[PDB]
Amino acid sequence: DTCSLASPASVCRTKHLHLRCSVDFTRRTLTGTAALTVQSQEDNLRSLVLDTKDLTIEKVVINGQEVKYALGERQSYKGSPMEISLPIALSKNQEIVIEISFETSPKSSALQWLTPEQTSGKEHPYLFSQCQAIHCRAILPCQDTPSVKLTYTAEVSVPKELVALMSAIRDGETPDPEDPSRKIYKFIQKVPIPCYLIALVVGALESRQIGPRTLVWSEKEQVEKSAYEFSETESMLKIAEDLGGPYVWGQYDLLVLPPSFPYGGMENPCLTFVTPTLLAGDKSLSNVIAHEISHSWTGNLVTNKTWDHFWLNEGHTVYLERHICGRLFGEKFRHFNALGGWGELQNSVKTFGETHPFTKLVVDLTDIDPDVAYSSVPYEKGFALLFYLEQLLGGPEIFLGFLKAYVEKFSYKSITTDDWKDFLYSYFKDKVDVLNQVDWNAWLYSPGLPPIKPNYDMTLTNACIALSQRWITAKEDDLNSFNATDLKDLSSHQLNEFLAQTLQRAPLPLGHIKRMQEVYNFNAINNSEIRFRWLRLCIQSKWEDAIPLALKMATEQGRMKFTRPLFKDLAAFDKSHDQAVRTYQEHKASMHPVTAMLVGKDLKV
Ligand SMILES: O[C@@H](c1ccncc1)c1ccc(OCCN2CCCC2)cc1
Ligand SMILES: [Yb+3]
Ligand SMILES: [Zn+2]
Repeated sequence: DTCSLASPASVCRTKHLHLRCSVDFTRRTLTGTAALTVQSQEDNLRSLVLDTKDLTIEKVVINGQEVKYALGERQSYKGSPMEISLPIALSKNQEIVIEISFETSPKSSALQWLTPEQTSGKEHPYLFSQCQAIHCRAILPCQDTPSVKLTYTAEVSVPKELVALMSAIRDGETPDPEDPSRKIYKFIQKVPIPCYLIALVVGALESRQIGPRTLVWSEKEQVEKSAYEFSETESMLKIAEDLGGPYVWGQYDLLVLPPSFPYGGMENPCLTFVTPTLLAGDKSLSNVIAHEISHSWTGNLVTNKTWDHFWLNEGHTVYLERHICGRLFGEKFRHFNALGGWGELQNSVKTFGETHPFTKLVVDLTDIDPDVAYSSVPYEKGFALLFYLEQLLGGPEIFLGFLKAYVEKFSYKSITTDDWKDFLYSYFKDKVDVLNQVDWNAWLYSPGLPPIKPNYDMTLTNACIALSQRWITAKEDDLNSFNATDLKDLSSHQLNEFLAQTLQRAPLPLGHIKRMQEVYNFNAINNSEIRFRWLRLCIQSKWEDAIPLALKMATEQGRMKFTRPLFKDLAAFDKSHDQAVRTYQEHKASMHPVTAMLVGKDLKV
């Protein structure tokens, strides 16, 4: 694992973590002990190395004594390696507990600390983590590689008026014996997980039950809205369980974060984190819930061995997500979404450039920060491979037979693309002549669009294309012919696909865009997906009225899918360039650390 400085799994394995920590909002630090139960995989083992990043190590204790350790030079985004000298050589399979006293930095890339004013309630601060891909090392010392899976337990001391939650089953709460102004919250995760799945939130959280195994959590002011938006959650889990086999994690809770959470969702086990930008009022963005739910099998049970194999997580998850959505809403909607994602894949390839290395399915992340490499490619190129294979190998019933057999086979494991491919050939041994027609080298290792486009039903897409082609080919004397009734029979999804289609040909003339606002009033739409693509189209077609609206969206929430391109677009428009740069600088300190970093790079600031 070229993203990790720890001793590899072939040397030693973390089996368990017991975390005892206290969250200090005054110093913005988390402080305490990580006791790692580590098993040797080698004879005569006398040292091992752990990932850290911006941690302050106080001491390391094994068998009740302090032992020697050293921190190496920082290696950029990877952090500094921590070599621990064991007091007695270990034989193969011997296990020991190593206790590390540490403290985090305020600038931990895994954490965002928010003041009272950056929250809903305006009285309490809030903390949330995000470990994927390699940020767990910025919280505690660990072997920070998805190739190692451990169970864990934790005890978290917090201001007594706040709530701690983790990616684990809640195991109780009591006053802190060391400090009566504090509560300790307790947690257990009995299913082995890669460390990137470790998660913590502390804040003034409330919950409402929305299904037999699902509570939503958020601040008070978001709970009622959230409960309604995600009400299809149980029914999606049932479908996910029919497709993937038993849900093994006990609880499936949802946390809805403050608006700076950088992602649509993060499949932390027992507690999926989501963006508030999902709250569209009508459940239209629930594909993201189905995506997070699918990860309970693809990602969380079968895990990528290293980040070069991320597509394994994402493509199988999009593949299952799209199935859940097609069960709920029909096979033509499955194809509709499948086809739009091919649209998103053309976008990403066009941006990076068709020969760019980040456009490969399997990437080499050796000296690359995974946060810089992250995009739609592993999701959409991964999904396009599986949809192609589905159509090659006999259809969805046949291919879902394989996905379920693949999950069973590799549950509680971390695997490579070769692992996936050997199993695909084993499973379809009677269809190997067909599998040998796939150009594996191109599909897996080459840049750009896949060598083959799957067959997609167009039924629901057609109206979207038709309307978009009318706008694009319209001349000034055609603009009168447009009318609100054009949108009459389009769902929010089709309206969003109309804008995505139109956006692919942007800029349009400014008079067209103005007319579009005149007849359709897209400014009134608060659906974050739609509003996003509409502001993009407006800025790219050089409408100045749209600058304040685009600046406002870019900074009122922080989902990088929306914030990054809105800032990029505003920077590339000469009228808003200076203001874009200025607005970033003014917001930078209060932004998510990873978000700040990428937007900063994006703007060349
Ligand atoms: O493995 C990297 C990659 C591989 C292949 N192509 C591109 C990138 C990668 C980069 C960033 C990640 O960060 C994860 C942040 N997320 C949390 C929820 C959604 C994504 C996770 C993985
Ligand atoms: Yb004309
Ligand atoms: Zn995902």
